Amino acid sequence: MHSDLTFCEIILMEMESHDAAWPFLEPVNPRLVSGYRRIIKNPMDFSTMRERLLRGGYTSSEEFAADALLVFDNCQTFNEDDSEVGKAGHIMRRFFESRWEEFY
Ligand SMILES: NC(=O)c1cc(OC2CCNCC2)ccn1
Repeated sequence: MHSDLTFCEIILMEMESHDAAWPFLEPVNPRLVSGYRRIIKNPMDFSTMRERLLRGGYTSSEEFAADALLVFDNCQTFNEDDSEVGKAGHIMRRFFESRWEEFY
C-alpha cells in the first residue's frame, strides 16, 4: 500500500549509502566500458531507480525489487565473480536480498 513504497525508500536509501554501492550509483557510461552496450540489454542503476521512485514510477514493491535484481543480474552478466565490481555486486545483492526479506 502506502507502506509498499516507504519500504522501497528505506532500502534504496540504505543501498545508496552502502560502502559497496559505487559501481551502481549512476548509469554505466558505455563510452568508458567496452562491450557493455553489446552485453547488457537493459541497464539499471540506483540513480535511475531513485528517479522513478521520486516520480511515483513504481506501482508496488514488486516492480521495485525487479529493478534492484536487474542491477545485480546485469552485474553478474558483465563482471567476473572475482572482479572488483563483481565482489561489490555480490555484497550489494546479498544486502538487498536480506533487507528485502526482513519486511516480507
Ligand atoms: N556496475 C557495472 O557493471 C560496472 C562495470 C564496469 O566495467 C568496467 C569495470 C572495470 N574494468 C573496466 C570495465 C565498471 C563499473 N561498473
